[PDB]
Amino acid sequence: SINQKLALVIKSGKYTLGYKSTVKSLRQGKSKLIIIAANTPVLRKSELEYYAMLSKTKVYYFQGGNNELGTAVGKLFRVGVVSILEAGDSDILTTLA
Amino acid sequence: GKLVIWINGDKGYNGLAEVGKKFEKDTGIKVTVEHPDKLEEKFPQVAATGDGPDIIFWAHDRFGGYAQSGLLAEITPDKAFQDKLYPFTWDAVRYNGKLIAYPIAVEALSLIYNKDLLPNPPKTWEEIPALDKELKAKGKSALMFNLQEPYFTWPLIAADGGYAFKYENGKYDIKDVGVDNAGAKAGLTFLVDLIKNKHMNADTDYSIAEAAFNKGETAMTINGPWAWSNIDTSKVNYGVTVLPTFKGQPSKPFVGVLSAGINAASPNKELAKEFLENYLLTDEGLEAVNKDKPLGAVALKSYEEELAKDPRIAATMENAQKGEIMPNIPQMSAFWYAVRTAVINAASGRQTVDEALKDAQTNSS
RNA sequence: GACCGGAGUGUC
RNA sequence: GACGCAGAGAUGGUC
Ligand SMILES: OC[C@H]1O[C@H](O[C@H]2[C@H](O)[C@@H](O)[C@@H](O[C@H]3[C@H](O)[C@@H](O)[C@@H](O[C@H]4[C@H](O)[C@@H](O)[C@@H](O)O[C@@H]4CO)O[C@@H]3CO)O[C@@H]2CO)[C@H](O)[C@@H](O)[C@@H]1O
Repeated sequence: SINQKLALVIKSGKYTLGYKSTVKSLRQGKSKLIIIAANTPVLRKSELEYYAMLSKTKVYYFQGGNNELGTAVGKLFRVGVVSILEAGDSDILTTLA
Repeated sequence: GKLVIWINGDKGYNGLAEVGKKFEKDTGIKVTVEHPDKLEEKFPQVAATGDGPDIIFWAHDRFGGYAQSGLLAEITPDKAFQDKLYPFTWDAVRYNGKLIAYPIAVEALSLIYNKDLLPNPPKTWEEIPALDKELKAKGKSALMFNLQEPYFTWPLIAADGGYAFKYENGKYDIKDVGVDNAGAKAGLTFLVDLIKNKHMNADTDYSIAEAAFNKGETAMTINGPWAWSNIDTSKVNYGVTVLPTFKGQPSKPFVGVLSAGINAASPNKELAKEFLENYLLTDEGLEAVNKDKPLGAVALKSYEEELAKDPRIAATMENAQKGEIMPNIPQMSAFWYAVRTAVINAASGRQTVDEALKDAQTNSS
C-alpha cells in the first residue's frame, strides 16, 4: 500500500534518491523520513541508520529490495534509499512513522 | 544464500544444528543455529529493522502477535505435506485463516517424581502439604518447581476454572479474562499456601528446581519433555505422570505447539521451506533434535507412531488432553506478563492473592 | 587520486 | 533495439 504513498510524495512534495543525496539531506536535517531497501549491504544500512540517528530522523524499512523501490518511486533503475523531504497530499511521516 | 535459525535455550539446539549439517553436506548452505536469551522478546524488535533471522522457533502463542505485525512469512506447504502432520497442529499455527509457521510438537507439563523417594506419586495437590512434613524428617522436600514463569503455576490456577480468554464460536473474547474468577484465586492461594506454610520457597526458579530433583534433593517437580535428557543423565529413577488434582478437578496446563515460523522479510524464505519440510519434519530430523532434548508428542505422524509406546509421552499426551490449547492471538503476551507478576507478588508478599489477580484481571486487556 | 555534480549514457 | 556501465552516484566536469 505504501508504494502509492511514496508515489504521492513524488507528484506534490519533494524527495531525493540514492545514498549520497540522502546523507546530505540528513546532515542538513531537511529530510524528515528516510526509506532503506531490504537487502542493502551492512556497512551502508549502518552508515544510514547512523546519520538518521545523529540527524534525529525517522527510518522506515521497505519490505522489498531497491529494485521495487525504483519501481515504487517512478524510476527504472535501482534505488536503495529514499529521502523524503516534504509530503503534499501524502501522509507517510504522520501515519506510519 | 544461508539460513540463520533462532531456537530457545531449553530445546535440542545442538540436535537442530546436527540437522543443519546434513543440509550443508547436501547443498552447501550455511545453517547457523543460535539460542539467544529473551529471543521471543527480541525477534519483533529486530525484524522491524530488518536485522532478524530466517527461521524462529517458539510455542504457537507468540506467533499470532508477530503475524499481526507482518513479521511472519505466509508458509505454503502442499496438500500432501499437510496430511503428514496432525490437522490440529496446523490449527495452532493459523492466524486470520493463513498458516504462519510449521508445527513441530505438542508440549504439556507433567508430574515428574523420584520413584526411590516416592513409589506411589500423589493423585491430588491437597495431599502435598502432608507428604512434605513426612519428607522433612528424611531432610528432603516433596515438590520443587519454577515459580518465576506463570506457565508452571498455571495448571493449578486453571484447574478450578481459571482461564486466559473466553472462547466463543471460534473467536476469543479479549474483554472476558478468567484470571480473577473465584476458581483462579483458590488455586493461586493454594500455591501461596504451601509457600507460607514452608512447603515451597517463593524464590525457586528453573535452575534451582531442576538442580534439586536431579540431585535427589526432592520427591517431585513439574516440567516438560525438554528437561528429561538432563534427568536421564542424573541416573535418578524417575517417572512422568498426571498432574495432581486440585479441588477434585484436573489441572489444565497451557498446551504449547513448538512451531517454526519464517521471517516475512527473509531473503532465503525458499531455502527455509526445503530445510524445515524435507530435512527437519521427517523421522530423521525430529529424531536428531529429540536425541538432544525430547520433544515428546510430535507434530509429524511418522515419528510420533514410533515414540507412542514411551510411558513418559503417554503422560504428556494425557496432560495435553486434560488441559487447554494456548490461544495464538496478540493479546496473549499481555495476559502472560500480567499473570507473571501475580504469581510472584502474590507469593513474595507485595500483593495478596486477590490483589495480584485483580491487577492481572486489568493489565491483561 | 580528491573534489564537484545529480540522470542518464557508452557500444553495433 | 539488444547488450555493457549507471542513485550502492554513471557517464561529465575541476584540481
Ligand atoms: O517479565 C520479564 C520476563 O519476560 C520474558 O517472559 C515472558 C515471555 O517472553 C512471554 O512470551 C510469556 O511466556 C510464555 C510463553 O510465551 C509461552 O510460550 C509459554 O512458554 C513456555 C513454553 O511452553 C515452552 O516452550 C518452554 O520453553 O517454556 C516456556 C516457559 O518458560 O509460557 C510462558 C509463560 O512463562 O510470558 C513470560 C513471562 O510471564 C522473559 O522470557 C523472562 O526471562 C523475563 O524475566
